[PDB]
Amino acid sequence: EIQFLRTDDEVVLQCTATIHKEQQKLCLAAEGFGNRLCFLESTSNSKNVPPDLSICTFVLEQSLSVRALQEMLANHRTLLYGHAILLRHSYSGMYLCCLSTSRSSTDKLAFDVGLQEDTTGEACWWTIHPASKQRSEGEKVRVGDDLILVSVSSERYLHLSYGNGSLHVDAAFQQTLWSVAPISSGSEAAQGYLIGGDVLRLLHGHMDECLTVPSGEHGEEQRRTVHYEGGAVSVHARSLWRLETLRVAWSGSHIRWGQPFRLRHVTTGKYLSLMEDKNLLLMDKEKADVKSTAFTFRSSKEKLDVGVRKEVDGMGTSEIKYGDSVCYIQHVDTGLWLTYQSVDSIQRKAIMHHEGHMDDGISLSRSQHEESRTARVIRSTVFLFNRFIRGLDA
Amino acid sequence: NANVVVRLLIRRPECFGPALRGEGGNGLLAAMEEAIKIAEDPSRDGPSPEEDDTIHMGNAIMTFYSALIDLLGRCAPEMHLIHAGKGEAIRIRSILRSLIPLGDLVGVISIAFQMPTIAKDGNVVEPDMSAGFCPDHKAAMVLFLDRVYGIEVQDFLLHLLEVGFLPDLRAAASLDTAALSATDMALALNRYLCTAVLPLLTRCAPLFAGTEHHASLIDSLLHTVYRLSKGCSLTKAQRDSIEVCLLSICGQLRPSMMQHLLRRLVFDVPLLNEHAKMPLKLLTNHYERCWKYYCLPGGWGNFGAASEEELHLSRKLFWGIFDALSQKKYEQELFKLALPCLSAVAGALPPDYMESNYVSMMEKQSSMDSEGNF
Repeated sequence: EIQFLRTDDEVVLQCTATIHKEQQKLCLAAEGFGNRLCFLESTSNSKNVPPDLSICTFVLEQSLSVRALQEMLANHRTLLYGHAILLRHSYSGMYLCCLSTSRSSTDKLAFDVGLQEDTTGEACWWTIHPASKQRSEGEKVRVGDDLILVSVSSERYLHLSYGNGSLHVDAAFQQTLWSVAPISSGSEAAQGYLIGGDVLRLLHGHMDECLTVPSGEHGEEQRRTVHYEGGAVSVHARSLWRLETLRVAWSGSHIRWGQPFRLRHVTTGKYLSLMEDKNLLLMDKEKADVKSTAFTFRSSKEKLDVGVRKEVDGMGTSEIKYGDSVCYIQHVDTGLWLTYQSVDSIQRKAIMHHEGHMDDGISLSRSQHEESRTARVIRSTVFLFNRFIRGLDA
Repeated sequence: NANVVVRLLIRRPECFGPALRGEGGNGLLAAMEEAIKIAEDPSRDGPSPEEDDTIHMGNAIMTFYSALIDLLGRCAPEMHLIHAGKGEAIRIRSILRSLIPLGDLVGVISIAFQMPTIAKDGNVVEPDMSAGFCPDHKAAMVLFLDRVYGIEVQDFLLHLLEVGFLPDLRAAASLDTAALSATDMALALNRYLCTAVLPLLTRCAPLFAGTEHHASLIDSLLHTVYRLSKGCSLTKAQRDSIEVCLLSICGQLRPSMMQHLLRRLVFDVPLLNEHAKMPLKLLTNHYERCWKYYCLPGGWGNFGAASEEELHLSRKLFWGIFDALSQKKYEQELFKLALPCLSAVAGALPPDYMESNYVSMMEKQSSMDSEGNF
């Protein structure tokens, strides 16, 4: 039974590119604050460079027929080819649109594609059309399909522009095939359980210290080390970690024991990694690979490994529960277990020892959506303001 | 049938020509400018191993682009639907505006023509119209501009006039000589002006109210239109159109600067020729609209009062018309239509008017001139 895309689901629009005779998968991305214009994020080299799907996920608000959309403008449903759909950026909360303003990227008959705050007007609405004759108008849209999107406002296709040296996204009369990948389904999401792509705090077994980086003493290189702190750090944004799965499709699925994932520090935008000297140190996105940045959750420190279980499509089954389940972090390749060094604002350093300590369990707590939004805003604004300061100093 | 055609054309962008395909395009203005040079060059225009033997490639490209623009402008929705706010009409007009920039249309209209000229022997050497730039090309431009982009800004109207229209009317007025009137270029330019350029200015008559500071350009437009009206080769329908346009613009025009055309009026009207119908109608409606400006000492507060130079001119006009009409033989429509003119002039003229002892000295000899009037 092939499952069908439905409204209120989180999806990512990905297009395949053919730069110098190789196929690399590119996902449509946007950033809420600052640049309204959309861009592309590469997902082919996930083993070498992590993909940032938090800015690529979109939600299917409403699927309406063309005449229903016209009547509404004059004033859980399965998507059908030829319907008018509304896409909201999950992070920003703003909707995709045709900006009606062009960057003049050598295409005079083109419009830039970006995010828009308001839902009124026909700029935000898009029409989905079948790729080939296998599908037809009025048919249900399958999770695995190629789609061409036509803007209602300008009758332009969501187009991948090869003309510029850098790959762009724009509304052009040429058509580009888009494939939809389901990230998560809200209705089938069990409450209180861990889902992929959640910003969360690692509460240590004492229930009063969190895994965090040093405070913002203006030393960016000093921010890289990882340790335990207790007190207000549990309320600050410097102890927020996002669990990113190694898979693009069905990333927002219930996390099972032993499933590899990457832990990203939201404030610094850096991934937790195990250096060869057994000491944890945050790496950059460019050099964050699967070899060092892969981690798993184990129910117990018992050495019988789960072997290999193939990832299953769909939302999956909920195993790890928030606030009560006890988890032990183990590096995938080295097999080391995360523990506190206990060397003596506790500032108790955390290292990985394959034997480990006895109270190495870590509970999981959800950060609020407001807290995650604010932390991402802080990271983006720090980056922009640092660039501005460097330019002014130059 | 218009929405379907527009959608098919936008789905197949190659139908718009290499200039407007978008990818590696130069624009409509650049395409027409390059077609100019193609027409100038013999090798690129012709095969080189009139029209049936030699297709003029520059004119072919020009006509293709003009036809595309004309078709799109005709595909533009009616203005009543846009006033009603119909979404499809709004969308179609927006698509057309995105397809064709306004600046390109203004530039193509600004492209000048090559006038026919007399030769040493006295023969009018006539450029081949089928070889180069023709007035119909700009006639399509105007239709697109007034059916898609719309002409509703006073500043934009003045800009368009100055850059592209007024030079064409000046060229027509210069070609209005009897020897050069018979030239086919003169006929085509007359058709272009009387069909596309001038009715547009007729429909844009209300916008002409706020032209006080741009007195020179509107005076030039008035004088060129009057000179074109004093043309031998103009057809009956063309004469009707020019009369209607001129009387429409004069009515909305500020009373002040139109004395620069009244000065030619006082010299041309007393002739009482067949050409004098439109002039005297213009006098009738202007004086009936601006009677209180002349008689009442203050006049309209915005308009002001007479400079007494206009008072003297109107005196000369009145008495010349009266004397000519008195010595003129009885013609039915002439005395039916002159009564309102003479009566309106008399009513506008203040009864207490001091006649100026200052006679004018050394008037514009172009005005006293009658063999070409220059």
